[PDB]
Amino acid sequence: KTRKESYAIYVYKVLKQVHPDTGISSKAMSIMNSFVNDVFERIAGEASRLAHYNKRSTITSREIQTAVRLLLPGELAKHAVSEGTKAVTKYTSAK
Amino acid sequence: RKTRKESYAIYVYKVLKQVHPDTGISSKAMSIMNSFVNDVFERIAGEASRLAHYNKRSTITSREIQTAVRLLLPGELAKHAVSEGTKAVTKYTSAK
Amino acid sequence: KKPHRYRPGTVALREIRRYQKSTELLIRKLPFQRLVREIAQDFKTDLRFQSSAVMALQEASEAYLVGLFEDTNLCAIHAKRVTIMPKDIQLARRIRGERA
Amino acid sequence: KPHRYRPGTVALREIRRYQKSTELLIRKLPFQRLVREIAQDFKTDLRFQSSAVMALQEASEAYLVGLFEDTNLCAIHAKRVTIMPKDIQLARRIRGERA
Amino acid sequence: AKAKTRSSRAGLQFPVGRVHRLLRKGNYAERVGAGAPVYLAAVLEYLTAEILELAGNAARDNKKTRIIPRHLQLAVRNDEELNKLLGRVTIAQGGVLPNIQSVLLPKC
Amino acid sequence: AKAKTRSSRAGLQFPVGRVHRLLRKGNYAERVGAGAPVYLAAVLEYLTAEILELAGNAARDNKKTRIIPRHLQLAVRNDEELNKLLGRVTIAQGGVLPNIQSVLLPKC
Amino acid sequence: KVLRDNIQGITKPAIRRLARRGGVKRISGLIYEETRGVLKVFLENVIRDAVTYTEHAKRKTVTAMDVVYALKRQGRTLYGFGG
Amino acid sequence: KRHRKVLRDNIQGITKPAIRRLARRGGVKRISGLIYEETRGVLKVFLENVIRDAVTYTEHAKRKTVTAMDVVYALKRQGRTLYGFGG
DNA sequence: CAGGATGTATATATCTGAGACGTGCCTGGAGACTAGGGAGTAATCCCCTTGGCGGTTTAAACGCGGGGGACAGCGCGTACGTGCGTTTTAGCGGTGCTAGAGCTGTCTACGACCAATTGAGCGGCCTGGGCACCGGGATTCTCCAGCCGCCGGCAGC
DNA sequence: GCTGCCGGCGGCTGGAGAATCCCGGTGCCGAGGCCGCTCAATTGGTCGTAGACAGCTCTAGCACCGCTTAAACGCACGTACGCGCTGTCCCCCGCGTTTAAACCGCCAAGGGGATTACTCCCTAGTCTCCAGGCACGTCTCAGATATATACATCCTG
Repeated sequence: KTRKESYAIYVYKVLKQVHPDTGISSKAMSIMNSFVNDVFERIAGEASRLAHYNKRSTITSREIQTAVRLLLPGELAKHAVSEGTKAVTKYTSAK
Repeated sequence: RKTRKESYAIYVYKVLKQVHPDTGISSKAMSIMNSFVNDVFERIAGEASRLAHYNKRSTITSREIQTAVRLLLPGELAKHAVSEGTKAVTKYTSAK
Repeated sequence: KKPHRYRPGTVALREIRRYQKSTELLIRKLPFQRLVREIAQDFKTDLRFQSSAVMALQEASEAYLVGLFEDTNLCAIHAKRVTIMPKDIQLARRIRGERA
Repeated sequence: KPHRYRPGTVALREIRRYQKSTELLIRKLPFQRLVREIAQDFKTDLRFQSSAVMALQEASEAYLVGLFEDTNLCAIHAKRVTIMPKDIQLARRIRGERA
Repeated sequence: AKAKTRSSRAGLQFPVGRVHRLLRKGNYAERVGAGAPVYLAAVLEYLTAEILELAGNAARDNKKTRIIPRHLQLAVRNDEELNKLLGRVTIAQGGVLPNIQSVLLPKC
Repeated sequence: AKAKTRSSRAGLQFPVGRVHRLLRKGNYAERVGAGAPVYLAAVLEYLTAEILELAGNAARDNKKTRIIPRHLQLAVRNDEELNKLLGRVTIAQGGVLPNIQSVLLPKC
Repeated sequence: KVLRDNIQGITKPAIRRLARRGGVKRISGLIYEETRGVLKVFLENVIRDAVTYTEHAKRKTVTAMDVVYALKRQGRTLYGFGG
Repeated sequence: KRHRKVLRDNIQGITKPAIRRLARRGGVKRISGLIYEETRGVLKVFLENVIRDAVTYTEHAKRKTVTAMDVVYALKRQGRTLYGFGG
């Protein structure tokens, strides 16, 4: 009992979407679980502080956008915003 | 003549007069003291809240603050601070 | 008689003594402000700078350079020399973890 | 008669050999004994999990390798080939750990 | 009826609902918007896909089929942009990048 | 009935109410206890008193009557333990501690 | 003599005074460009974050709190201008 | 005879060839003889710093066992976070 | 300055079998479907403080020129860290063994939340006068270059 | 032997250029009284985290020994170390002079900041059913082993 959450399935799917013929070991999956868990907090804390900085109360895509701009170094962030915008511009079009 | 602000000037000055009853303080030093107090408060509160969530609790109590103090101040400050905090809180609960 | 000229390496120690008690800035304000305004043009055009931020950045960059120079002097003295060279700066920035 | 390599030849081979492997270099039992000896002074009658033991071992491994890298850099700076304690306390003080 | 997952509508492979729950229960803010979990999930997907593709290529270069922490280390340490992001982290069972100073090498 | 401040009952010179309100509005957690503000105020008072005394000694040393940022820097950098506490903070108008390497000095 | 790039505005005696405050005795003839490059790099690495902070708030001025906040992000705090 | 088997002089258990192998992994050519104590000292102090936080975490947790979570936790506190142990 | 012999590396043949990959089950939390009311949003106006301008002036930067001592190079004594053989000693392992500490479930009760009143703590705005600023001038304080008495070799016998 | 003789040697003298102290006049700006308002202190009830007890039980420290492999000891020796001589040319350090920052004042106006009416987006509440975690269950093809050849040294002539 006492089910524990994890990101195993989605990491496996993402691996399959780029390399459909490559497997993964046990530790090599917990490593990516820990990396995702680290990045989640590293972005969310910055976004939360940035929202509090202007005496606001709600988290919107704009502060997350600024957090992405600050954290990811340079060219990588240059890509990310685009997909981020992509990832929302469909969703608002068809809820 | 509006938008009043807040700071720790009065309490710092009051503490100063209880240590050196013949000494003053300039404005820049007072602002530095204010900034240092704010920084230390933010650090300790953040550590205490982090620890409170780390054990999946939902309330911040004196124990969390005490452990956070023990985790930050190196050595002598830690024990002096915990001793004074304990005596102060005992004084508070004893005299409601 | 001959004019009084000091032995080499003494006035340098005099400035070392004098400057280490001073607190004021050692870089002219207008050139630094012009440099900051020029270098901020690339990120966004037609920006305004508050007075306090310029001096804040100034003294921050003063302290950073002072620390870097102190570390470089320590590294140079380690190599049984008395002069500092760019390679000492590069090695210091290697070890502290800034360049790489 | 018997074949003796030029001095410093085996060092180069060990350098390119160990730089490829990934296993630990310190035996587990002495490290566990040292950890247990140290832990007493803080709170006696404790109980240890293994995962903590190899976590500590890995962390110490990484720290020592990182320190040795800077030690080698300081040694090669001084137009030398060996390493001396002075390079070590130079590297530990430039970093600011012992400042 | 006919319930649909938010990830399917957003065209993503990540649990948008899980991220939304984490944001609420993380005490990050008093109130939470709508597109924030979608944006965060997309960013996470992009980063993990990049890392995993690089690791897969590194493993293929070694003539192996699976992925082991050695391949992860060899892929992470070879990208300076990724090196800046993961400068202050270390992975278990990763080894070190083979490098030898030129002075220590023989004369010829 | 007549009202009185919490600090008066706890014998403190720091405001319990303001710190408690900050604990409420600082997003840190959902609920806060009762002894936490008193404890935190006591720690802050201790630290402030120690800093003020250490600065006042140095201020009286150079025959002055009011404290200056230079005096604060001198007091902070001359106590190794407090130096460790404030290891990376830079103080404006603080200068630098006087120190000269032995080698750079003349032969005698 | 008016055409002068602002990077040249950091005069050599200023570098000498900074070095003397550092605690050095002798200086070679090539430090004056390495210092100029390091200064410029460190300047951009802070002004980028500061300017981004200005953009997010829709303002057009780089206030003191912004610059100290961005310095705190980099790991170099500042006392005196508030906080 | 139940517990409290206090040992002494286990720092000497870090043998010389182990340090030689570590240095060879680091990439050095020649090794002096005076580093064998400085390394043993820096490793010891590092262990004290980590174990202090590791122990006080459990002390706050009012338990009697030190898990891996606490070790990784204290390693993250001092900016030495480590992947691969379920963070 | 070109070959031979060597202990290393490289590749390639069999096993071989712990555990990545499905395969089901079932559950609890994520999606579908209801207001509301307060958080942000334009819209407005009213200062204010910042970019900009235009005379002095005066202390700092600059190019020159002179000079001496730190530095990179070269050479030699030398001693200690490396490659290798010979024990032997503690690690690795494999097998049980045991109670201790770790995990989860029930029940109760008390203390933090929230809402409604009331008064005083402090934030603003003058306001007088007192400690730091500044000047010259006397007062010491080290830094240096030459003079002098002494001293230890140095040509002769 | 012993006369000069000569150069250094350190020891001392005193001039010289810098840093320090105090006095005397002058401000600019911390320190305190004032008014009121806005939030913190007083009451009052609730209901649900958190503390206890009361269990179950997975697992970490003890022990036991057989193997064996790497750790400890010694041992020639050459090479990289440390010191010493050395030849400069490149930084140190005053001087004339050339120049731009610093002060000081007067303006315009665009943007920062306080006010206000409102609307529609996310939270508050229920019902529901299907994606994901647990327990297996394997046969994989992933590794693990053993084998066999090219290779780069250090010697030789």
